Amino acid sequence: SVIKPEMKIKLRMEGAVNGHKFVIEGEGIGKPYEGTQTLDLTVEEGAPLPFSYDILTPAFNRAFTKYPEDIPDYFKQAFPEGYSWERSMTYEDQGICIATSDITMEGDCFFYEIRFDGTNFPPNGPVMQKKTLKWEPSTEKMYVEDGVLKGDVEMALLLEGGGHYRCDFKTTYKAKKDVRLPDAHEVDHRIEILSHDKDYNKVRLYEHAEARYS
Amino acid sequence: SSSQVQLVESGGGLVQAGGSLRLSCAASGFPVDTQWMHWYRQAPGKEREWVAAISSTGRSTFYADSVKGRFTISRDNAKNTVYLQMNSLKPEDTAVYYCTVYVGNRYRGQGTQVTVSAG
Repeated sequence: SVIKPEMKIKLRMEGAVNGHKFVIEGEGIGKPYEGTQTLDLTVEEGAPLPFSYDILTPAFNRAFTKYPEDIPDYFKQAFPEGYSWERSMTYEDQGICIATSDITMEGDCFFYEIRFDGTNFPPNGPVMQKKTLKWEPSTEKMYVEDGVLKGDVEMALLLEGGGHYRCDFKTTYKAKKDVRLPDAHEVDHRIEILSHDKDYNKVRLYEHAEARYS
Repeated sequence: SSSQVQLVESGGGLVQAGGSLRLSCAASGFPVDTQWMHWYRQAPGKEREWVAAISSTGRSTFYADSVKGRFTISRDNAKNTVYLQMNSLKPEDTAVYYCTVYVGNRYRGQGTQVTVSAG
């Protein structure tokens, strides 16, 4: 298959959050069939970022998902042509983010072009005050609608102090060619910043994801 | 197949170290703004080296770490052409340069030669 057991990653993200505009570039590697990937991220414009890096990281590719043989792999089937996605992120305090990604491959390496945009984040909330610690692990409900794959997941940021900051993800996954469509299933996620420098200009990011029926 | 997509490179030649050179990759058979496109180079004897890449929308550009800062990839959608601007050339940049694209199948140009002299 064109998706090899080990695939490299390259990405570029341009965006703006509450007016502050930025550019982040990424280099990485992962095992698509194990559902594990690691990314080395770099802020190229807009350092230091005035908002919590956590809101960006799920925007930094469901091809890195361990899929059982009995579930069609919508994402691995889309290649080499690739796929794109569109995501809305509705936070509980009316903060709101919109993101898109265009994913292709070349050789042993994925490429992403990411756009990220957010606004109406309260000036004293956790995102603008950088009071987030991590994303809790989550479960995304995948299901086919309008000939394309859709995913919904309830997300929550653990805050400094112990409380939680909840967000609603709704994503549309559009393959660039015809692929065998699966029925409803779930993807378990865990995303983690392994290491970072003081202002998060250098960040190392890890995700593990596996698909399964309910 | 050559009546489906064609990539035609040009702009190569010989130049002295520290010089400049601007390659062109003229596309035919598909709109250049609908596909990611890459530049490869291949010295004789050694393996091919991925040089640079540009996205469908042209808002993203990627370069190998061996030519960053010096090489620039750009695009003109009206002329349907991808360009590779090469500054501060070094004798190790000597290879045949070609562009490549995937539109249902893999297409590739014939390649233009870049030969960099020492000194």
